[PDB]
Amino acid sequence: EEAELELLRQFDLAWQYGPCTGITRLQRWCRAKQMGLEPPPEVWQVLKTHPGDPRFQCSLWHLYPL
Amino acid sequence: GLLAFAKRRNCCIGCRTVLSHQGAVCEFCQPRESELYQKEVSHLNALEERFSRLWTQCQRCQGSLHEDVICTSRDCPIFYMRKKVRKDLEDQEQLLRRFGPPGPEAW
Amino acid sequence: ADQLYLENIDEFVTDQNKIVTYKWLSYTLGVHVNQAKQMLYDYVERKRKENSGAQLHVTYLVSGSLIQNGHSCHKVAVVREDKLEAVKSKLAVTASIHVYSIQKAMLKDSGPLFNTDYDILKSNLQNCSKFSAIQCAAAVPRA
Amino acid sequence: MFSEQAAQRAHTLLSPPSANNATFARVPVATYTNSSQPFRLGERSFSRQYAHIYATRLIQMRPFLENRAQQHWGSGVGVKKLCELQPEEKCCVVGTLFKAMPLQPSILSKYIHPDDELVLEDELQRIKLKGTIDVSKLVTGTVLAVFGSVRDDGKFLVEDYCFADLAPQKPAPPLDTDRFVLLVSGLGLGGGGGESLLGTQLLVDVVTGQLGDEGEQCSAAHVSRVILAGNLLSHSTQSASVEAVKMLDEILLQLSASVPVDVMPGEFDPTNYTLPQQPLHPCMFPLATAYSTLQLVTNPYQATIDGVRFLGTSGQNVSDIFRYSSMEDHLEILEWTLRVRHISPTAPDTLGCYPFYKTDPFIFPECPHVYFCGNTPSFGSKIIRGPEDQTVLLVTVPDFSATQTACLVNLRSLACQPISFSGFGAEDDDL
Ligand code: SF4
Ligand SMILES: [Zn+2]
Repeated sequence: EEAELELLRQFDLAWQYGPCTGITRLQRWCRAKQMGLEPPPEVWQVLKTHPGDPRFQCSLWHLYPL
Repeated sequence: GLLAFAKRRNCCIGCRTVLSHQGAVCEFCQPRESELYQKEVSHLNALEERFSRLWTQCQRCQGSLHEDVICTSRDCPIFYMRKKVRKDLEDQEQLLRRFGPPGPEAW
Repeated sequence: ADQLYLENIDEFVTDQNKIVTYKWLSYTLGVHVNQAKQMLYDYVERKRKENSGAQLHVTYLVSGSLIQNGHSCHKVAVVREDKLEAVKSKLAVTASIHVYSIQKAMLKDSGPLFNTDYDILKSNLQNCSKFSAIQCAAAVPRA
Repeated sequence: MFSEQAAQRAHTLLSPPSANNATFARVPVATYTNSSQPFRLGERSFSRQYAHIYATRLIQMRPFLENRAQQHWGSGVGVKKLCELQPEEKCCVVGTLFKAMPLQPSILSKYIHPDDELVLEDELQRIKLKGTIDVSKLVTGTVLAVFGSVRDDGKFLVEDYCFADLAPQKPAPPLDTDRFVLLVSGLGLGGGGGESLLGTQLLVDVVTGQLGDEGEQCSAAHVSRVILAGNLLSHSTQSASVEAVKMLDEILLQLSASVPVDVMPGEFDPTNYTLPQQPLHPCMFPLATAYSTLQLVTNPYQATIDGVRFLGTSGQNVSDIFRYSSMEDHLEILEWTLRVRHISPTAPDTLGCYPFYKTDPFIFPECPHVYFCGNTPSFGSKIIRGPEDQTVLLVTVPDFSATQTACLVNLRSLACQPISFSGFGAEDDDL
């Protein structure tokens, strides 16, 4: 923790995985894996050792009335 | 306080009588149901047409068609008029699921 | 036999002053459709050979192929009593001729010939494939 | 085809009554498979934005255009991203169009104007385009490859450009005895004349087996299916619609007695507005839901009818392209839609759709044998060829309320013949 919260914030702004501020984080991870762009096997291995926490399993701007 | 402990049943679409069970029509107004389905699908149809004209206008005012919109401009009518149609559509879509589905989906 | 439907048609047409299509004369007398067309042709041939000056008007149906500009279309028309042979000579191939209706006093357009068939359908709604030449098998009331 | 066989016998009906009259049987429909499952939407969550659709469109359409620009301009390839371009160097770019037209209405008849620009756009930035390219034939939303160089004013000079093209197509088995399929569109129940009423009556009377001699009754018994394609209730003004569903229920009852029927929603029909239109609810048809020969589908319809695979719409993509382009011929617009590998490229920018996010479903994944359209103002049909062994029959279905014309498609020779109905009107040739 506090290092796992920057890896996800770095996965969320890389443009080669998609334009993602409307959906979940694991849905975008599996969308890129289907098309197989290059999802890395570390943004998966922190979404498995946690429960349904809203500060891991949510996009950066999931507040913010946009 | 007490206002939160509501729901779990909805009132008749025809004559507004609260009752047990989830079916949309009332037993006295059960006959007239094709007309009551006809009514309100022309409302869902007009909310669908308003969602799409607004959420693609932000893409042309922003410049790009491939990246997210971030513009909370308080002097634009576009902002917060694009926020309420999501909820109107959220509500009007769920009122028509009182009626069954028009077919299967797992075939 | 013959006098039965001959007198029935002679009271339907000339006394009650009605308009008799083949489908009305097959829902009245409970007859097959082709046999009803044959009945109407029998009546018109008898009463047009007897007298030649009756108060009787006919309308027929002509169907068949055509070529307008290269392409082969299929034209189907409900025609009056004056214009039959010209419509028959415009066509290329001929495929169907029978009788459609008879009248007492002449109409102006094809208005009431839909009203009659519609109204006799309106009360007779549990049977339409009853006197039909095609009898499918998978269409029986199930759901 | 049909009217050739309809004269192949003897004529009995200008005769006095007989002992027997012949009857027949409807031909079996021993194979059918609906494969329109990507258009049936079970969950239907809104609250996304329209940027997930363009991104997956580009990501899926990119290798087709790379693989065609290789064999169309030589394997000495120069394909490059829009940011890595050097001034005045020959390269190939793969991107998405955006047409910048004024006179297109904003929130607060054709719409093409003599000045309007094209812009090639990728995920990161844009660039303007001039040179040898058509300014008014192309529409916003087409993905294409292009050849040229970055000039000094920041613009781009285009020499030639290529589209995605036709998809692969497996061959169909041949048939033994010819079966026919009838296509109708746009009855317009609610307004539109009285000659349309007798035309609709004569059409259902021919197909059900009530009209004509043993030739017509032998030939209409071979018609295996009936497809009704959109715009069933033409409406004069919304703000009438309740009394029209009763008559549509009666007509679908009189057709569900003999044939199998497939019914599709249209521009005015009681469904949603976005483009994968969902099927009609059965609670508006009391009478016709007794039989299991009536079926209700939606907008984009695929099927496999006796080996031959069909795909069609009710004519909402073709008229949308007709609004914001310069092409007039509807058969040409249908073939162009086939050429860019997308059923409706102008969506969403001027034709609304659902906000998908996993995969864009309007990209052709295979090639259909038949491909029809909806409510077009006149009949037309054609056969086109692919680069490989790919042949496609293209039909435009007319509109019944004006022309009173339907189409017969043979399933063994694969040809289409028009059928027209016309009762006599107020006609007197002595004036
Ligand atoms: S909310 Fe209004 S100002 Fe902001 S991008 Fe949309 S249209 Fe433009
Ligand atoms: Zn009630």
